[PDB]
Amino acid sequence: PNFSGNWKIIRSENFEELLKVLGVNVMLRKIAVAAASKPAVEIKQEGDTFYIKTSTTVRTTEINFKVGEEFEEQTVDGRPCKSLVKWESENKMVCEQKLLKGEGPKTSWTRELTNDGELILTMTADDVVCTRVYVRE
Ligand SMILES: CC1(C)CCC(C)(C)c2nc(C#Cc3ccc(C(=O)O)cc3)cnc21
Repeated sequence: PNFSGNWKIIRSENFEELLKVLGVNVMLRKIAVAAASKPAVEIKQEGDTFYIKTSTTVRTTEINFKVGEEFEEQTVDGRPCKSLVKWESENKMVCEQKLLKGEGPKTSWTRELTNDGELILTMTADDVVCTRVYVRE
């Protein structure tokens, strides 16, 4: 089961609502929402080892992880966090995050590969769930 590829977005819901729960300044939220409408997502997968680059004109993130092993990244609001990804099923990985400092809403994410050429990202903050769907470019 192979997440590798260059992905572009087709659907998004609750991205703005997610940033709102995390308390992102309303002006920065409006910029992020604009940027997030047109991302380029590059995934390189070798077994359980992943590289994910999410590029927009405003902000680019790169994460490196191995399913089952602790790593560090940022929350979607830009706060350093400790992360752990596990397989929920053959096609779906789930990630729990803990802030390195401070408190804030409980955040997590999932990535799922469908049988019809889609990649589904969810990102959660307390009980706001953002769902983003991508297809290969
Ligand atoms: C205004 C500024 C610089 C700073 C505030 C935050 C919220 C950190 C920010 N976030 C984004 C984004 C995004 C994004 C795109 C795509 C995806 C995806 O996975 O498709 C996720 C997040 C942009 N700009 C900002």
